[PDB]
Amino acid sequence: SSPGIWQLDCTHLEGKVILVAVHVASGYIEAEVITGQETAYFLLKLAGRWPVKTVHTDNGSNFTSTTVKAACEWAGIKQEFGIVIESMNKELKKIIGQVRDQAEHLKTAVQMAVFIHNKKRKGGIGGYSAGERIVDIIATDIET
Amino acid sequence: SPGIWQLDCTHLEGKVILVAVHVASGYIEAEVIPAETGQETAYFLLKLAGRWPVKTVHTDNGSNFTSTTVKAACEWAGIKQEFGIPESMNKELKKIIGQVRDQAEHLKTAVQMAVFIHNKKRKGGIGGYSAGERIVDIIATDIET
Ligand SMILES: Cc1ccc2oc(C#Cc3cccc(C(=O)NCCOCCOCCNC(=O)c4cccc(C#Cc5oc6ccc(C)cc6c5CC(=O)O)c4)c3)c(CC(=O)O)c2c1
Repeated sequence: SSPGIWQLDCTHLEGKVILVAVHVASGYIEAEVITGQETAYFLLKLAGRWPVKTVHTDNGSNFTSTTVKAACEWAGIKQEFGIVIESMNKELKKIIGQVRDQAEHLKTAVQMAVFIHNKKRKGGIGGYSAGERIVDIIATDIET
Repeated sequence: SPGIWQLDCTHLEGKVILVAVHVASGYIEAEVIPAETGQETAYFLLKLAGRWPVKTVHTDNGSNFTSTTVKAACEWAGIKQEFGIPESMNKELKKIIGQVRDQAEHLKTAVQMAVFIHNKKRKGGIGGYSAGERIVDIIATDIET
């Protein structure tokens, strides 16, 4: 339920690395091609617009980065180890496939792929998209 | 004022800060972008419209109308561009950056630090809702239809 849990993981394509944050409760994601500085900055930018409370990671890299440790402290985020995404860096890989032609730089193509994911109906028809649903989840938690 | 944004450039430490403002909420998003308005300005908006609903984008100078790349980005993402930007958040954003500038090496971070603060403060102490609170309520509301 919690409106501010996320997962974080990397994924590689065309030699460059793609950091991916997924809001678990909704499936809304954000991504970017990238250091621990980069991730720290990435997280700072993310915490600065969504409720980013706890970040789950599946390896130890992030718990060694000084800046990251400084970012979470500054923004008030709990790193957690432990844990949807492998089912979801493959869709992103799929969508990036259909757009890579449209983009000079890989980095535009990811954001295109991001665009698609958050805008399309999660159900393929009717209901909400992920971008709508994250907003809905958050709206319902403040009025608490 | 559902998906209406306003766009502007601000300057400090010999760098260019692009600033997107959601009109009805005061919600802001910014980034360090080149003097040249073009590819990276188009990239900024693509990411922006991936995060939020973005239908219209106002400006009151011609820079955003000079770039082939920006025109395609708005075309690709379904945005509308309109001249005339009918705000001064740049006044207080620079104040906060000045406040938090010591706590980071890169101006970049300080900016995102200031962005963070501007969008999260109010309902604070009393207040009612911050920009970030306001944008979410506006959007969640509109989706009702
Ligand atoms: C407490 C705490 C917490 C967290 C923290 O974190 C950090 C950090 C950091 C850091 C790390 C390393 C470098 C730098 C840096 O100094 N950084 C300079 C500048 O950085 C800003 C700019 O960054 C580069 C972005 N550049 C682009 O995006 C780009 C470039 C070129 C082209 C394009 C494009 C496009 C595009 O768009 C389109 C849209 C639509 C369509 C149809 C087409 C297109 C196209 C074209 C295409 O089709 O391809 C984009 C900063 C700190 C800092 C500290 O520890 O004290 C910190 C501290």
